[PDB]
Amino acid sequence: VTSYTLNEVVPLKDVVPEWVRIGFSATTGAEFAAQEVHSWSFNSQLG
Amino acid sequence: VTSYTLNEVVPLKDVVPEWVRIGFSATTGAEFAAQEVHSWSFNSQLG
Amino acid sequence: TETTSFSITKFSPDQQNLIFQGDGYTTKGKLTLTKAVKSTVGRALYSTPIHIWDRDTGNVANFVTSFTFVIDAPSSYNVADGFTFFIAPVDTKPQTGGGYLGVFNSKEYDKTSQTVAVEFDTFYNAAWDPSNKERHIGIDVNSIKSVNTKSWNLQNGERANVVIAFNAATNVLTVTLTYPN
Amino acid sequence: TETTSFSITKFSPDQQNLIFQGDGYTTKGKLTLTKAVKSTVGRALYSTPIHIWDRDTGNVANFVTSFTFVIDAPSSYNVADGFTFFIAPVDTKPQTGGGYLGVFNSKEYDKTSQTVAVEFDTFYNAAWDPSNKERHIGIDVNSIKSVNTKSWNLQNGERANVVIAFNAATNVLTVTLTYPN
Ligand SMILES: [Ca+2]
Ligand SMILES: [Ca+2]
Ligand SMILES: [Mn+2]
Ligand SMILES: [Mn+2]
Repeated sequence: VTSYTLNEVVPLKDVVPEWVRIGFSATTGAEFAAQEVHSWSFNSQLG
Repeated sequence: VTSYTLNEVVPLKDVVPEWVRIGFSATTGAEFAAQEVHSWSFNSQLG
Repeated sequence: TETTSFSITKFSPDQQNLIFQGDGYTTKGKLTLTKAVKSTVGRALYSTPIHIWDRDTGNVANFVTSFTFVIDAPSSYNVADGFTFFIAPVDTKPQTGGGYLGVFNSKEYDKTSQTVAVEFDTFYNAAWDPSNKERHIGIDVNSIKSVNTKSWNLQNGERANVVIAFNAATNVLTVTLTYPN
Repeated sequence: TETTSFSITKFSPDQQNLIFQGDGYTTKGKLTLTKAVKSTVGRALYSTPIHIWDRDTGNVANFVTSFTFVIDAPSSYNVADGFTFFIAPVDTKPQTGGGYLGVFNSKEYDKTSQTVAVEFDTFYNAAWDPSNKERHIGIDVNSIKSVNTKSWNLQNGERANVVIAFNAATNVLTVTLTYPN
């Protein structure tokens, strides 16, 4: 198994609106590659 | 506690489309009342 | 596999994951479908399309919904028309008002309606309602004329708790309504 | 209290609870954001708006997402530009492509962006990427220049499992990426 972990403090209330959409993006340029997602799970709790 | 329960077989596959919206409806006529919902929760599991 | 859950125990005056139709709005922590005004309709859909069966596999979803509602009428003998939980195609908008509860247009079986509703029907429509004239819980499939009804005693201004559960194994839809007293 | 939860382990040709943008689409059980073609963008958003903080309470949401993705490039030395998980306003549209990854427009702090992204960035852009020139995980806040980066070795064609988690009490965003070998 190989893993990588990164953390950062982000003050979300100061950066994003109260309501949001979540999503994936990918791009290619001159060099390129296929970018695919096989599964996606999500949970949040406000209050 | 006063409770009421009702059961019926509904063949969902033959009545509604694969994708649906869920929601609430209320109407008044010449007689009338306020209709209101205080909390709502929902879970669905396909496959 | 594909699952979806959500709980709102308390409604924002700006609830961007709900679609409001007619009078429906949020005030004061709650979802109001109608004021105590007459000849009116309100609806509120959850915004996201639900994947209820899969043509691929012919799998069908298990689902359960829980909600708390209050009907507040001027008097035990002045109350109309009632309230539903329904399931419908993604593009659904209000159908006929009054006894048809904003969800159906006919007492005859309409398979173009593609709507199952659970009704909490507070007013006797002689054209289709159970003859006993009692208020009642009904299961409605493509018609305002229920395929099964249970007699229900309205407790005016009291919160009712409802659970509605559908067992895909069995195609049994189960409704429970409870009052505290 | 609001919560929201969902799980997709296989994508339908007709995934009605996603919004596709650019070359985004579903094929074979999977969500394809780009194929291996030059100068293209794909995004896919979950269709429901999420309530992430409340102006009223000043509460902020805890959340966790996890997903599996694959990057499939013609070799180890022909790969660009990379892949994000992002959080953005409800009406978000694709932004500049190429090394701005469809989500941002400049390396300068742009408080109108209101977008947080976690990038898996496969191409050194000399103007903003870490100078060691390696491939890397970054936390991006209103800018293509990450606030924090971790060097990461792309395993071409392999499935990575990502979890991203946000603790509201702490305002810490954690990202972990795991490969099987
Ligand atoms: Ca009636
Ligand atoms: Ca880059
Ligand atoms: Mn009836
Ligand atoms: Mn970068």
